[PDB]
Amino acid sequence: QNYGINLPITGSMDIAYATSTLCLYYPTEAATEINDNSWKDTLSQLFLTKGWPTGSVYFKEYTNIASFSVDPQLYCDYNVVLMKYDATLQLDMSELADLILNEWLCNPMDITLYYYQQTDEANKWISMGSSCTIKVCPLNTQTLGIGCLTTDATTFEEVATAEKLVITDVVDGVNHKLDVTTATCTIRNCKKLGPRENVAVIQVGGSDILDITADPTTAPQTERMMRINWKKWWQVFYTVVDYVDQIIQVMSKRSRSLNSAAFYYRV
Amino acid sequence: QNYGINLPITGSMLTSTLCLYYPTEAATEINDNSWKDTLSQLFLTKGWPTGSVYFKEYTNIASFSVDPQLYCDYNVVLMKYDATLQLDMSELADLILNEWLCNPMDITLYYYQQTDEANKWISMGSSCTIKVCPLNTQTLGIGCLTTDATTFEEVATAEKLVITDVVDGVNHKLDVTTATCTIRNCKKLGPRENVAVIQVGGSDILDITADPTTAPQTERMMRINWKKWWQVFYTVVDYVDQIIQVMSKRSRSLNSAAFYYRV
Amino acid sequence: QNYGINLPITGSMDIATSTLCLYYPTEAATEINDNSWKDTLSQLFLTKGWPTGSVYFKEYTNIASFSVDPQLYCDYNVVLMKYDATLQLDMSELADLILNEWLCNPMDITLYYYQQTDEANKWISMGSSCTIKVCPLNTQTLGIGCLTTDATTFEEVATAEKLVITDVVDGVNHKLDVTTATCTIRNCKKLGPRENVAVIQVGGSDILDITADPTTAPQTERMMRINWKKWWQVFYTVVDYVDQIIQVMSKRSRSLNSAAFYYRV
Amino acid sequence: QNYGINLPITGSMDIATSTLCLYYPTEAATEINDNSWKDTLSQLFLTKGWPTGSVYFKEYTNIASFSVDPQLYCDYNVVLMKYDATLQLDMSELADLILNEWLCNPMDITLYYYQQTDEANKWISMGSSCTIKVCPLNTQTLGIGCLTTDATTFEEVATAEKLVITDVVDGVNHKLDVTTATCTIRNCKKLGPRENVAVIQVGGSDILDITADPTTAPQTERMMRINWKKWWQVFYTVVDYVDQIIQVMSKRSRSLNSAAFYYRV
Amino acid sequence: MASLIYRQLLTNSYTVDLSDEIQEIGSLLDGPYQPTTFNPPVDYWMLLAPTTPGVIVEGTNNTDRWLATILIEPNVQSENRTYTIFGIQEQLTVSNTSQDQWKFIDVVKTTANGSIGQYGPLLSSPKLYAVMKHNEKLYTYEGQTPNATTAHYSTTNYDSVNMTAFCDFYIIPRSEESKCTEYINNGLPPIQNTRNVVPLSLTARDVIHLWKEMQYNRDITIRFKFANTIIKSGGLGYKWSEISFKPANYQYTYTRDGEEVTAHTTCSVNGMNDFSFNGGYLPTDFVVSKFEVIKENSYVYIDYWDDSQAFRNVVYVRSLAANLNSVMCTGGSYNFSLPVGQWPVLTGGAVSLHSAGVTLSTQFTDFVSLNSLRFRFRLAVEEPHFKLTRTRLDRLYGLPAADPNNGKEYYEIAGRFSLISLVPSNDDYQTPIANGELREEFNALSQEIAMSQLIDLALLPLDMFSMFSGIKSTIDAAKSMATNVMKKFKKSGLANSVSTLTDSLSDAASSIGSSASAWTDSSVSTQTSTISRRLRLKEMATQTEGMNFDDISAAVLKTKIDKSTQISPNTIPDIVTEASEKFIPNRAYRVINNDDVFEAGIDGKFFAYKVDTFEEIPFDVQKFADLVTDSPVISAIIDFKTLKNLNDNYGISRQQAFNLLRSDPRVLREFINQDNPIIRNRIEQLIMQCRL
Repeated sequence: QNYGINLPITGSMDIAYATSTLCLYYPTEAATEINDNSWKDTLSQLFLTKGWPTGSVYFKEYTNIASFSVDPQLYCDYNVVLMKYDATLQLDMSELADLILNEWLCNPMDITLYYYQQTDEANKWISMGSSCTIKVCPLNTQTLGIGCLTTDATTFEEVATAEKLVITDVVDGVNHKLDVTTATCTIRNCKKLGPRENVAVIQVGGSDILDITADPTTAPQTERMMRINWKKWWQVFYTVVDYVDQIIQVMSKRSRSLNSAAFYYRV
Repeated sequence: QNYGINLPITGSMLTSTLCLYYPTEAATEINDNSWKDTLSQLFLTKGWPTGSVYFKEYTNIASFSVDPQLYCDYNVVLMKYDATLQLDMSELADLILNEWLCNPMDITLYYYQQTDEANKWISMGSSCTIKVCPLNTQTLGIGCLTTDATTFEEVATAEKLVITDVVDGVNHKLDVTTATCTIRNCKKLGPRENVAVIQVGGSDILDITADPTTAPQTERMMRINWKKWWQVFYTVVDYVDQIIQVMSKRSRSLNSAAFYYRV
Repeated sequence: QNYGINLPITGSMDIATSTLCLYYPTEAATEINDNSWKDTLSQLFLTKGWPTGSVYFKEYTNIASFSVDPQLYCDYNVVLMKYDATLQLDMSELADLILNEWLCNPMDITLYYYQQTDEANKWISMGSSCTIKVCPLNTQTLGIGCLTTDATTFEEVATAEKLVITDVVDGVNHKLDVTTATCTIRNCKKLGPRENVAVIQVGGSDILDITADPTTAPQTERMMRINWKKWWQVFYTVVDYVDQIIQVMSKRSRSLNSAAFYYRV
Repeated sequence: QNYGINLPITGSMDIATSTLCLYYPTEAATEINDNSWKDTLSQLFLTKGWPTGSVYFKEYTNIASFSVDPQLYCDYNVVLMKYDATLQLDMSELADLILNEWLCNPMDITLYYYQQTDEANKWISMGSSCTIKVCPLNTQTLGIGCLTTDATTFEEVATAEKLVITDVVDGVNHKLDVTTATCTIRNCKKLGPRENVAVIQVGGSDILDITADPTTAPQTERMMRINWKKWWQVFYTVVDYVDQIIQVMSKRSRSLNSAAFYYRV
Repeated sequence: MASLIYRQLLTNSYTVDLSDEIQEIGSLLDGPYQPTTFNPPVDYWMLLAPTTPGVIVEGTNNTDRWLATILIEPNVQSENRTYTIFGIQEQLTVSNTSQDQWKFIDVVKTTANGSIGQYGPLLSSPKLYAVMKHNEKLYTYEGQTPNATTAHYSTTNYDSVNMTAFCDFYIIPRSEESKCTEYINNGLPPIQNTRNVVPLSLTARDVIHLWKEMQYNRDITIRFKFANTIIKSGGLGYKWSEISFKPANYQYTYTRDGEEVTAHTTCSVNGMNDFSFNGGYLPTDFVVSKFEVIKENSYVYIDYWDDSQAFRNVVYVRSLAANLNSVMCTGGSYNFSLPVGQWPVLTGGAVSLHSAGVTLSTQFTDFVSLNSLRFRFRLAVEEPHFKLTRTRLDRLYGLPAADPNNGKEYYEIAGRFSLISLVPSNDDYQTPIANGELREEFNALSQEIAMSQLIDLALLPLDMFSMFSGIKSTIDAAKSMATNVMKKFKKSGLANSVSTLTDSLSDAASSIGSSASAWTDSSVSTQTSTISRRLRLKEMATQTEGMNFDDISAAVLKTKIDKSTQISPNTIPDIVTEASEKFIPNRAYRVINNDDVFEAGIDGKFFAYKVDTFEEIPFDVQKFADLVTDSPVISAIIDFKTLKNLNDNYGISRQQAFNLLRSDPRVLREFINQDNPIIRNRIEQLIMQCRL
């Protein structure tokens, strides 16, 4: 029960060896296209037939993808979230996939007075809010302007515009000075620690488009991103129901949530 | 009877047909009728006897889905991407890509349920629109009433081919305009390895399994790009070596039909 | 595992419920003149040893319409055909079409030039209006009693028949001309005996021939004859001897679990 | 797997970037009467030895407002709290809330009753306005001293508060009636101490009951008091002895996201 | 031993027949309802039951014929009577010879305004009418009671026929046809058999409706009433026909220490008596057909519903009890209305009510379905006299169905009821107040059971009581728990095997052994495997020594039943039936003959060895078949492989080996204690095979 210091374990390779909650996030389009109010009890009974305890399957609703990405909710044991593919919302889809599929340990920021820099590809700048407009101006070693007049907040270059969520990266090894109206939006300096297997994302419509890591060298279409076709939302609900066990087999309980990591990083 | 299929076996250490399904759009664009002779003679030069290559025509993907009739042993089918027809595209590819065994259903009178992950409901027809309501042990509809039909839940409307699944294990009462469609209970046995699908434009939309978490890409589901159909025809004919190496020939259908009937 | 590679078998010499469909002509339905007869026959079959609701019944408008691609979806089938003194060849064709496995490959009429290989090869044409006209050819593709460009000198072999079986001499090519908008011709090769069905004839005089072979007239045990004046007597007779009928037949060899690459249709 | 907590660790008796937050009230900044004090504090911290961009400043309007959705950002937290002779209960509740770890469960009072398991379960309600009224029951689901279907005679334990900690005697279920439109109630259990935080108060009389235990008030080294007349004296004396503060606490209990409690389902 | 649970399971199974008989008595009428307009669907019957003279029922077409029904009371000779047919008055001739049974007559108009006739002679004492519409023809009851037929007509617009009645009618599907005649030809069915007991508004959709125990002990103050139905016969009011009891409804309010509780109660009576006061045969005299009075062999039921935290947890009941206090009911005067002379007056009549049972019940008011509590009440006769003056009826006791209201608009009953409800508590908090994968889970759970305790339990036999005494049950379903499992068990594979063995044995009273017997009926391997498969049935013959396979199967079934929680009471029979057959396909048996042992395995194993030094012995099938027919048989838990490995690798003594061949529990458990790896391997291999 020594929680803190990692201790090596020992096992065997020949000896024979070897409840929770389920949430679901769905868009308002399905609600407008179902036309049945008591559907929640129907789904609960079906999941009971599948084996899950009744009265323990929660539901959440959101207006749009961009608005849902505003302060997302990890409060669940198995996130299974559906997303409607749009031919013009690709960047928000990618940033949402990045934000709710990896465990991001962040730090506070205050750009009005201080400098900032980055040291690794795990270092990223994440801003969340209702209206975020990022302005970026790199500086030289002697704190002099490079393509921007430091004394003015206009000659900069905008890396984001009219978005609720944004993920930005700059070249490691140089300092930067940031400008944005923090009244309706906040920003954090975050480091990507490890992959969180507590969430699953299933895509409907379109093709494979997601990219979970900013590295161009890899676009890993791992096995926590699925794709199905659809013309009636009831078909999608039934198909999801029929293979809940497979989704459970794919994922597992949140490792950080277990008492084992009570002193590394709580959940 | 058994030369070695599933029984012990000890080892050690020309006249075959080739069909080709093409949409009417290619013929209309190229605007010629002698191209059949040209392709036959090109095949002869490649090394295949003349008259051994059939050619069949389908008006639309929707129409071609109406009870497909295979006409060869080796088969290559062409389809064009559509903006909002990916469901039909993938479902048709899956249907004509795997073997099926179907028991006819008297949907009007009795009730039904599946038995395992390897069960699906297949419906084809000129105009199909299915509505289903789940049941309970008290024979009362859940979110529905067993008598009226309007208050049911839609699964497919005005669709030529519907491949659907429900919660397997509990009975359900279904309803449909039977006089304009047909519903059959089927089980997916295995891979029908004598048919390949070639995509013409798109981004690998096809999924050949209802499993959401698994969606492989086999050796018979490829993609090319097009600007004039003659390019596609020439590329297909020239690289017939790869295509004929990919598929097998021992999967011949015992009769000319897409799926077997009550066997 | 894998099937199809037939490993030799070795036994010894020291040892001791399914679907059943049935067809009938419309004249039988008119002569029956009843509504609940289906329930009566189903209960009779229940008495004889079959489950209730496991004996379906279908119908065909006429011998002509029954000939349009005769499908079968049963593990045990008996077909009842009413004899007519002028459609002898039609009955022979129907028997020879539904009695043996047929393996077909599609054939065009415009691009290619088809021929035949062996005596186990036939041509089958089915459609609403089937008019088949043929013309033999020589090696140099010249004219032999008919010109390729011409089409009014081709010899008829069958006109307006709902079913058409034809065969030409091996070793020579032949060109075709037939309305694709009303008829379909398929190049088919005969596999062997299809035991899934039997044929029972009412009246008649032993007319059917199950092959084009002249020197052989094989009277199969599956071909059986009776006599009738009221259809109910024939129905009772065929129901009574169900055991003999099923014992004569056997499972459809091409429908067993040995299908894998056994040249199933 | 479990990071290896099973196999014991044995040693020998004879063997031989960071972030720091600083929470301050708004009226302190108003009394400072300066616009660039943050830069001066940054320079002083740099002279102490912290890298630039490591010390961050946050603002909270009032004790009532800050307790709504408490947030801890840095790996270290030294909060400055002002004392009022009438807010002892709220200050103690805030200290308990952001001084110990918690694991909570969501609640929905429109369907379910609630109870207590042992003496390590507490009720926490947060929001802009929380009014919590309770009504216990006998061993047969009957209200004692309160009608179970009347929302008037329920006894009150909370009204016009932003941060409320509630506890009742275990072994008996209860019904809750709260204005859920502006509040949310959760069931939590305390897992132990949080060392990521530290509370320093100005004024006061060393009155902070950090536990619900009536018997004892175990004062620790993470809760201290300093006299004050002008806030710059406090700022200087808290940035001068920062090393002792760092030595007192540790940076090995940092949570993943800024939340005083761990949500569950 | 522990196998006895199997033997009893097929033994008392015959009792299910008795229960099944009761089940067929319990195997349902929909109604009655208010006289309204509707469209009763096809495949449904109309069971009408009027009591008041008038136009009974008519089906409107507006294009096809007019159907009218007229009911005629007895004691009326050949005269003319006026009714209101389709709103137009019409006279009809009536001539009746029967004196105690009413008669129905069908009136048919060939079109909307055709001619009028009277036909369709129906005579019945319960006065019941049956009308059906199915398969392009209309059915109506025709023929004298009790056994009759259905008149058939064929007129257009069948499915659009909407028949407006003026009485109480029941709607029944086709499958209950055997019920319908039994409920038509055999008197008025009891009211408790109905679904919607109260004749209030009609609905075509009525449905009869880890944990923690919750106890509710509250108090009730029931206020209930009675209801009379009075009809006047033909003539000029000189005689009546029926003065009967009918269900009543009462909704009121009261106080329960603060709450204005709304209590909804409905009353019914069953098994009443019918005193007959038969007057003179002259047409003009005071004659009463039936006088319904309540006596000791009759009961009154009350259905009670009210909103409360107790009543919102009644859907699942663990225990239920009643401690009511008896209440007296006394009747009042009921004066008849005789136009000439002095009318008779009923006086007296008093009874008492006591509680002798309680269960769940169904009740509806407008469209709200309820799960009510039905309290059964027994009755007692009392002191006050009950007589009919102006006549010769005197010295009778009971309570007449004329005026039991006695002015008071409610009868008070005060008592306390205690019930225990089961509520789904996934944890020890969030307790609600208002109201497949099991195969995989069972197969996965079967890897962690201990061995010594398993053997200990297999030593102690079970019975019909210990099997279900460790599992929680609902009192409503615990009534039929043994019955259902035995009914499903009598159709098990073992049942077919034992029936076939008995039939073959009996047929034998008309191979591989020495002669013909019912057990001698790789070739050696196949024959031995068949012999072993047939010998498996010997475990029901009580001819074994020591422990047997079925004991282990029963023990593991009990353990996994106790540990598991994902099984419903409706699921136990299937699990038991599947487990009693599929468990342990690899069985082994050995028999002993003159210091020699022969053993055969189902899988195809066969061996022979001596008891002294375990030397391999050549196999002789003939002597095996000769001896296994009638000789002791012992389950081969320790087969030859384990025995030989033990004799080689471990220095056992002769007593241990000899007991092992007999499978003595003591030495086997001693080996278990020693934790010998070979015995552990054998036991674990046996245990792992226990799965569906």
